[PDB]
Amino acid sequence: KVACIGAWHPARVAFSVARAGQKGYHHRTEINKKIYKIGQGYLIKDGKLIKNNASTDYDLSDKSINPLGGFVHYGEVTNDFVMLKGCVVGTKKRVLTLR
Amino acid sequence: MKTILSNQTVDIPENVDITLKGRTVIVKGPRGTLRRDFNHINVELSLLGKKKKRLRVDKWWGNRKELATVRTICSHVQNMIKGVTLGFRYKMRSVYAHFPINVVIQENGSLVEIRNFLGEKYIRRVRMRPGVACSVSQAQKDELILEGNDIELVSNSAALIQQATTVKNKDIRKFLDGIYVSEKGTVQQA
Amino acid sequence: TFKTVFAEHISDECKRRFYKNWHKSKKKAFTKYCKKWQDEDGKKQLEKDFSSMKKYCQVIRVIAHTQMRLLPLRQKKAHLMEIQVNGGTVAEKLDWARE
Amino acid sequence: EVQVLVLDGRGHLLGRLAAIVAKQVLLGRKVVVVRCEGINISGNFYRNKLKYLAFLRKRMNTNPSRGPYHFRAPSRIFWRTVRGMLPHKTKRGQAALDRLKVFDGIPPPYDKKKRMVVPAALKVVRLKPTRKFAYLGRLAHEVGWKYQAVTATLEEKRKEKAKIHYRKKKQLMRLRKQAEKNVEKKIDKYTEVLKTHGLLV
Amino acid sequence: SGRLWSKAIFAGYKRGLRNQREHTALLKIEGVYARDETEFYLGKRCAYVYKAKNNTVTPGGKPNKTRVIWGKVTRAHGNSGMVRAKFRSNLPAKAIGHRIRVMLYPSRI
Amino acid sequence: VFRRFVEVGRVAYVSFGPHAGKLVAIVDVIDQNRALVDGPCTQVRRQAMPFKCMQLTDFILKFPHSAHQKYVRQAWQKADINTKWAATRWAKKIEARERKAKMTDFDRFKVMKAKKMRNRIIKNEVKKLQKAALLKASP
RNA sequence: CGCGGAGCCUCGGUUGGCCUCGGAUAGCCGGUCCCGGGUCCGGUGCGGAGUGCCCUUCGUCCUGGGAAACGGGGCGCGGCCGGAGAGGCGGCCGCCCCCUCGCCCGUCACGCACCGCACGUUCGUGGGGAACCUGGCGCUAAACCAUUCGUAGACGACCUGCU
Ligand SMILES: [Mg+2]
Ligand SMILES: [Mg+2]
Ligand SMILES: [Mg+2]
Repeated sequence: KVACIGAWHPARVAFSVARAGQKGYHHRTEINKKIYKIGQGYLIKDGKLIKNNASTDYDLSDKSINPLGGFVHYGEVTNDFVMLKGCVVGTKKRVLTLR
Repeated sequence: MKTILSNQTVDIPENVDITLKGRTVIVKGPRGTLRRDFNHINVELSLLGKKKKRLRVDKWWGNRKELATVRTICSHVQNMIKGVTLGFRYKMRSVYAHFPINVVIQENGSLVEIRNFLGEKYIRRVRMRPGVACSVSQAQKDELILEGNDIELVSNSAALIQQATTVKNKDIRKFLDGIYVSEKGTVQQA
Repeated sequence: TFKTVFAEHISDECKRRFYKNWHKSKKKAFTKYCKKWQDEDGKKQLEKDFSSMKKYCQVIRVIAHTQMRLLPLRQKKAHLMEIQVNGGTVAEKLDWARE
Repeated sequence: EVQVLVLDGRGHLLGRLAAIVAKQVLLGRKVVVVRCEGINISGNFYRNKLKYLAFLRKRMNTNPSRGPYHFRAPSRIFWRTVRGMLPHKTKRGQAALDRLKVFDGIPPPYDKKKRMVVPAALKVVRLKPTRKFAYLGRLAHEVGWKYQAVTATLEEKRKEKAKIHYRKKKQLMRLRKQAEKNVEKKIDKYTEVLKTHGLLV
Repeated sequence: SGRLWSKAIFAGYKRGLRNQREHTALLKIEGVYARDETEFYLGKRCAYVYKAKNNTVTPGGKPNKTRVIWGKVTRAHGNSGMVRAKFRSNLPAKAIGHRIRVMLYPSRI
Repeated sequence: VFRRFVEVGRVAYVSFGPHAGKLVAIVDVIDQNRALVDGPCTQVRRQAMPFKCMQLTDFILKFPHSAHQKYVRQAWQKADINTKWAATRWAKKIEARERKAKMTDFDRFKVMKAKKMRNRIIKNEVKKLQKAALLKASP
C-alpha cells in the first residue's frame, strides 16, 4: 500500500498520489527504433520456394527467420518482415503502427 | 508646463531628394536609398524650401518627454543623409595576446567566421545584417572593415561580432582578447 | 475532413471491418456506392470530388488496409488506417494516390 | 428590431467593448463579435502577458481537470470577460450568454454583412496616443493559441475578395453619378422637392 | 397597416441593490436615450402582449390566444431614456428583455 | 497637415453650449484651454469659451489682440463673414440638416413620392448605361 | 417529390430591409493624364454622409398627361457559373409564357360607411408531434443478446470466429 495519501489540508486526495487500478493496455509511442533488416517473404520461384530470409552473407545457410517449431503463440512468418532493434509495445500478434 | 511649439529644421544637400509619405522619410542619394517610418511619434514633418529644401519637424503641446523625440528624429534623418552620400564605415581591430584570431569572410561579405579565439575549437559564425558588407583590410595586419548605408545596421553588425568574442569564466582585466570597434568613420571622406 | 473517396472494388476482408457481426449481415456495405464508378451521372460526381479536393485540401491521407488472409492469425477482419502522404504539391500527391 | 448586431472587434479595447456587449445581451439583442485578434488591451505587451500567465497558474491543485479553464483563443478570452460582466449563475445570465457569438476572423455567415463600431470603446478615442497597448491576437499566440497563422492566411484571402467587391461597388457608384447627369431635365422637378426639405445639399 | 406603436424593452423592476419592488417596471424605449427626450412618452398607454396555451376572448374578434397586461408610463427614470411604468398587474419575470409596446394613446400632440 | 490654426481673428463655429450654432471670432488666448471670444454680428457678447466647444473655420479677420468691440465689428463687416458663410458647403449642410428636422408629416409624404419617382428614372438609366458598356466585343 | 388537400395537437417569439473595402487618425476620401504608381482636380466638422441609404402597403373602376417601349410577371422550364473558415448561398443565360397593368401628377366614382374605444398590421406555407386522403418516384438493413475467442478481463467493457 501507500501509507499516506495526502495531508489534512487540502481536504481532498490529489490526482498525483498513486492509487490502485488498471495496469497495462495503455497506448504508448516510443521512438528511435532502428531498422536492422527488411526481410523478404516466402516466394515460389522455380517451382520450389526460396526460403532463406534469415541468411546473411556470412552465414549462407538456407534458413528462414522462423525458429524451430515456429514463433511461440504466433505462428510462422511467410510474408515480408521488419527487424527492429529492441523491444516494442504489446503482446504477440499485436498490431503495431510504425511511422 | 506644455510647450506650445518646439521645432527643429534640417538642412538637406543637393545630392539627396527626400520625400515624405506622411511620417515616412524616403531619402534617396547616390549610394542608394533608405526608408524609416516615424509613426510611433506624433510630429508633423514638412519640406520647406524650393531651392534648398529644409525639413522641419514640430511638436505642438508636448510635455518634457515628448519634447525629447524631436531632436532624435532630426538626428536619425541626418544619419540617413550622411548614409546615402558618404556612407558608414567601421574599422575594428582584433586584439589577441597569444592565439591569433583568424577571420575569414564567407559569401560576399554576408558572413564572417572566427576560428582561433583564445585557442579553442568552436567556430564562431555570425551573420551580418542585410545591407552590411564586411571585409578584411589591406591597410593593416588584422582589422575588419565593414560598411553600409544604414547606421543602425552597420553598428549592430559590429556589436554582434564583438559580443561573439566574449571571454567566459576568466578575469577580463587580463584576457583582453576579442574584436573591438576601433573607429567609426565614413566612406568618401569629404 | 473535407471529402472522402473510396475505390471501386473493396475486398471482403476490408468490408468485414464495417460490421460487428459478419455472419448475420447481408454484406451490403459500399454496394450502392460502387455503382457510381460505373455510371455517368455519378462518374462526373467523382472527378468533381477530386478536383474540389485538389483546390481546397492541404493535407491528403490515403485509406489503406492490411490483408489478414496472409497472416496465421484467427482474425479475418482487416485493420483500416489513414496514412498521410508527404512531399510535393497537393495536386501532385493526389494523382499519385489515384494511381 | 430582430436582426443581430455585428461588431468588428478590431481597434476596440477589451473591457470597454465588453461592458457595451454585456448590457446589450441582457436587453435581448443577439450580438456577434467578429475579428477578435484585433482587440487591443492597454498597457504594454509584457505587462498584459504577465497577467495572463498569472491567470494560467490558478488551477485546482487537487485536480486541475476541474479547475479554472484557461481558454486561449482570442475569441474565448473575450467570451470570458463578457461572462464576468454577466450574472451567469442565474438562468437569466445563461440565457444572456448564448445570445453572444464570438469569432476569430470573420466566418462566412458574417463576411458579407456590414460591421458596426462602438466609438466609446476604441483605442483612438480612449487612449492617449503616447500610451502603450497590446494585441489580443499576439498575446494569445504566446500563451498557446495554435492558430494565428492559419487565421492570418484566411483573413488576407478574405480581404482580397473584398477589394474586388469594393471596386465593383464603386464602379456602379460612378455609373449612377453618370446617370444623374444624363437624366437631369426629367428629374429636375423631383430634385427640387428633395432639396427643399433637407435632402440633397 | 403599419406598426403604430413604438417598441420598448422591459429592463427590470424598480429596485435598489438588494431589494426589488415589483409593482413598478423599468422600460427602455428604443430611440430615446436622454431624459429631456422622454417628455413625449409620459402618459402613454403601454402593453405586454404575449401568448399562452388556452384561448381567451378578444375584444373585436374571435377568441385568439394572445393576452395583454396593460400599463402606463408614469415618469422618467435616470438620465438616459428609461421611463418607468405602472402595470395593472405586475409583470412576470419571464418578460425581462422582451418587447413592450408603447402606444401613442392619450395624445398631447 | 494642420491648415487651420487658433490665432487672433480666426473665426470659429460654436458647436455646443448655450451659444451653439453661432459664428464667433477669437480675440485673445487664455491658458491653453480657453479663448477670449466675441461675436459682434452674431449676438455673442465678449466672453471666455473653451476650445472644445468651438470648431475652426477657414476665415481669419485682421485686428490686433484684445481690441474693442467696434474694431472686430467693422473687420467683420468688410470682407463680409455673414455672407461668405451660408455660401460654403458647411453652412449649407447645417441649413439642410435642420430643415429636414422641421419637416411635417405632409412634407415627408411629398418627399416620399418624389424620391420614389426620382429613383425610378435613375435606376432605369443605369440599366441602359451598363448594357451599353456591355456591348464590347474586342479581344 | 407536392403545399396536394383536409383537419388537428403543442412551443412560442416577432411586427420592413441594408448584399461585405482595407485602414488611417500629427490625416483621410473621390475622380483623372501619362509610365499598380507619379501627376492633376475635387471634397473634408466625413453629404459618394449609418446624424445615412433603400423599400413603402387603402383597394379598384372611369379616364388624361408624363416615365416608359432595351420592358413586367411567372415556387415557368432548360442550361451555365460563382462561393469551403461554418460553403446550406448568390448570380448569368436560352426557350416558353402571360401583362402593356403596375412609377409620378391628374379626371371619375365605388367597396359592411359595422354607427368615439383594447390583443389590429407582419415574419408566416413558423417550429415541433401524431393521424388521414391524394398522387408520383424510389428502398429492402443493422444493432444488441445467446454463442465462440483470449491480444482482454473483478463484474460489465474490450479483441475475435461462425456453408
Ligand atoms: Mg577562475
Ligand atoms: Mg496543451
Ligand atoms: Mg401575433
